[PDB]
Amino acid sequence: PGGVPGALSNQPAPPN
Amino acid sequence: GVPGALSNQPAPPNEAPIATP
Amino acid sequence: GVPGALSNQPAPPNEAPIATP
Amino acid sequence: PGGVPGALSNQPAPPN
Amino acid sequence: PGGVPGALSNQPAPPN
Amino acid sequence: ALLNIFDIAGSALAAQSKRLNVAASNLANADSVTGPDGQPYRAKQVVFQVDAAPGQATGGVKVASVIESQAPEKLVYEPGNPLADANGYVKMPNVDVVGEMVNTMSASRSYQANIEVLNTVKSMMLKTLTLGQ
Amino acid sequence: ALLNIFDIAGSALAAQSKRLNVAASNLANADSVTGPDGQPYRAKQVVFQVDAAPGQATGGVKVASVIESQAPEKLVYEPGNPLADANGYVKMPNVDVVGEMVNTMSASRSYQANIEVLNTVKSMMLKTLTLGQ
Amino acid sequence: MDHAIYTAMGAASQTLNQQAVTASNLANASTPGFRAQLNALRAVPVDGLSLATRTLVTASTPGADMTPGQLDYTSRPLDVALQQDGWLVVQAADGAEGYTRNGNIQVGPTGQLTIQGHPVIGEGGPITVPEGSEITIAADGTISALNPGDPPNTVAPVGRLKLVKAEGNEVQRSDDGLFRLTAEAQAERGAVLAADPSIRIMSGVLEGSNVKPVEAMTDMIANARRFEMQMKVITSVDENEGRANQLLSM
Amino acid sequence: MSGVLEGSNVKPVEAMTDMIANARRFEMQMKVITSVDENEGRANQLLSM
Amino acid sequence: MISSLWIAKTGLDAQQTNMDVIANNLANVSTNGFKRQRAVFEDLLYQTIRQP
Repeated sequence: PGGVPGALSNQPAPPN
Repeated sequence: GVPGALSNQPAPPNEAPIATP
Repeated sequence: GVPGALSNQPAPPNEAPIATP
Repeated sequence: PGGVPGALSNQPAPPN
Repeated sequence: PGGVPGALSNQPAPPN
Repeated sequence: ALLNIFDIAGSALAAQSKRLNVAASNLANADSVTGPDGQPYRAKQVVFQVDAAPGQATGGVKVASVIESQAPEKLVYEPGNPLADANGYVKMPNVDVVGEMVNTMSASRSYQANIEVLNTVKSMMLKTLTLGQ
Repeated sequence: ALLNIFDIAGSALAAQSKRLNVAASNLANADSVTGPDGQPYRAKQVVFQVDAAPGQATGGVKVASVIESQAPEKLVYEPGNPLADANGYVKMPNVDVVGEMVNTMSASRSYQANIEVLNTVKSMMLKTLTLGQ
Repeated sequence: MDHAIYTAMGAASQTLNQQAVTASNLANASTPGFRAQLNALRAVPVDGLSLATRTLVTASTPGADMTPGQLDYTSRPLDVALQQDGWLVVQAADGAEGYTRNGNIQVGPTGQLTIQGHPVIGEGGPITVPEGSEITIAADGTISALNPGDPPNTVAPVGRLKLVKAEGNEVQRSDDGLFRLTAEAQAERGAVLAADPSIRIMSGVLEGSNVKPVEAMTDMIANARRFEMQMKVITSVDENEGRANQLLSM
Repeated sequence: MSGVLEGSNVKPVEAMTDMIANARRFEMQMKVITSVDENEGRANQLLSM
Repeated sequence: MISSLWIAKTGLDAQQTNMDVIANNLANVSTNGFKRQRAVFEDLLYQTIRQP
């Protein structure tokens, strides 16, 4: 429903 | 629909893949 | 203890110790 | 009660 | 009617 | 629903924001070598049209689509790069950095102008509400 | 509590103030070598989520928790440091300076937007009381 | 906000990542047998509804540079340099097998050959040399040991260094700086690389780092300019939002 | 050892790098201070009417 | 310590150490039975930010 609002959610990351 | 309008269904999930499979 | 609510008991005194003990 | 407002209180100090 | 606004329509281009 | 100048200025604000986002994307990846599927990053642009509805060439702007620049991609020499063609040339984006900076500044000032127009019209109609005191 | 929009915008203001505080704390301690426990300072981040418990989809913003980042900490070689590990490496914060600056500016902007929302809602509620003189 | 700031911010942070990679490469400009890391920006387009207008950027290290470096002539019989596309094999930190180019072979008091503290892998497991003996290394890796006091007629082979052949696309730099076979390459070439009899080493020359200075300089100049550009946008968006927030008034 | 004198052990590279980092860290703190000061004005104006 | 002012500082220190070794070798030319020094450098742990 939500997460870290900023840098840590708007950067590309490998999948889980 | 056109941007900024109202739809009956949610937008699809947003994902940015670093490398395509 | 939801933030922004009202509670009968006062808030505990905060402390910022520079070293560990 | 209260103490010095502003810079002096909101600065880390040796424990005493 | 219109086209690309800004950079691609404000430079000298070969006829086509 | 949005009424008149409110609709016009809202459309203008949205399209200027899209233009600035496209400019920022072009300027950020002006040096990217590859995309996710191995193809080069080709510079993107927006296409502006006049809302018009059916019979009114007097409407806001609307972004019909985001086009991809078909200008030939820059070629650099790198025979060791896996993405190099048979001749050893790697494709690199055709972004014009000065053009992107000027486009960002232009989208900014136009955005501000339409904000001012919207504010003035809002004040005008708020004062219209008290006609006859 | 705060009526309706009052509660929504107040929750938004508090959450954005918390986010800006976290960003300022990260910016201040970007070069900290240690904490009181001898552990390196890990970058903190707030968690934003809606609060619409009484059967709604929209209810504002609340900060669920503050979490430390899992991005690998920066290892610097220093064998004389008491905090160095067996290989002589000292752990240093994973703070992204540009990210925290952008977070500060964005938090300020959205905080200001919510201020403008609350002020406008107050105005409208003030005029409402004069309904029919 | 307008998430255009979150695009230029990403472009500014990945530029700092690229600068950190380039500075790390420049710090190791004198490391014996060093392979410079390649850095490249890659564009990822955010998928979803409506004009696909956002495309973020994320750095990327596509392997390393395998171009051989300088060969310094040190008149030492233990320092060896490999032919291009060649690798020496050592035992990694976790008892595994790793590849390197540093030919600074050292002899311990017990007689075991080491490279950077890792044991050297000979035709059959680590190489143990007779204690306190002179060592000569042939062109194909054969090791001759002379025991001091005994005449030079005593020189006899002891063990052969394992020399392997691997391209850039097959090897990946592990976290400790030792190269190891990639998954696809390992699946086809097996777990352990067989020694290539065609590889030739040179004794008395040490290979330096292949950090190209002109490319590094140009990269730093370009990175600084790109960071300043993204910073302009980060300032444009800020002011635009500051003013747009006024519509919420009255 | 007699006949030699030991000088200081101040490293110039470390000091110069530290000074640059200090300057470019302050500037950021001054930016955050300015941002908070600008933010507080609106919030104060909220108290009207 | 922005991870680029530390990495370059490390390189500067390494080059200074190499220069110190070279100066020590040059100053001890006239000594009897002096063995020259040679500086060896190794890169530290590379950090992985995201897996391939």
